[PDB]
Amino acid sequence: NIAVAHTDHLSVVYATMSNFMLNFTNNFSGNHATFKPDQYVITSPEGSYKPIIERQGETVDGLTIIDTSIVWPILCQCTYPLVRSIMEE
Amino acid sequence: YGAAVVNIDLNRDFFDTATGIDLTKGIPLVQDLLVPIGVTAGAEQSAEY
Amino acid sequence: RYHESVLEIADIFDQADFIQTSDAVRQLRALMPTLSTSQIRHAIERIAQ
Repeated sequence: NIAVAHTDHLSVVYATMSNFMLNFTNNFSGNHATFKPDQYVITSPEGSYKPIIERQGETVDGLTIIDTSIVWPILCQCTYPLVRSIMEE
Repeated sequence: YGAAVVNIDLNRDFFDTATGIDLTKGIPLVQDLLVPIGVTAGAEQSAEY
Repeated sequence: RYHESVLEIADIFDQADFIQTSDAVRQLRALMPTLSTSQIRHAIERIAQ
């Protein structure tokens, strides 16, 4: 019931967001078996070493931990313009 | 005498408004059956055919 | 060197009571907007209405 709203609408939103100016990283290549993110550092002979990607545990921003249960409201507690009288701009 | 055009149309008295059909424009047209989704407000109309 | 395309079940199967395959219903499908289970259900709710 919900799939057309994903594939035929939300996917377009991903395709555009992917070209946004600030989405500068390559997040994934679609191959779980081999994909590994590119890893850069600011670094100097004076000995500074700043990784761009660090493992720092939960942060104040709250973006770090992932509740996968978010999957549930989506499948069974959300309307969409394509899925749901049924015309909607 | 004086008839200008004689057409063979679907019969309004049988395909009545009770069946949803609207024969006035020379084709059957039912309102909210197979509406397209994801399109602008005037774009449903051809599906009415 | 290849060409991707859809292939309708009616374009491979043909069985009189299984899968309608008459050219008329083929043309009817040709005139249909792209659909979804939601749209189909809406159509059925309308014919019931």
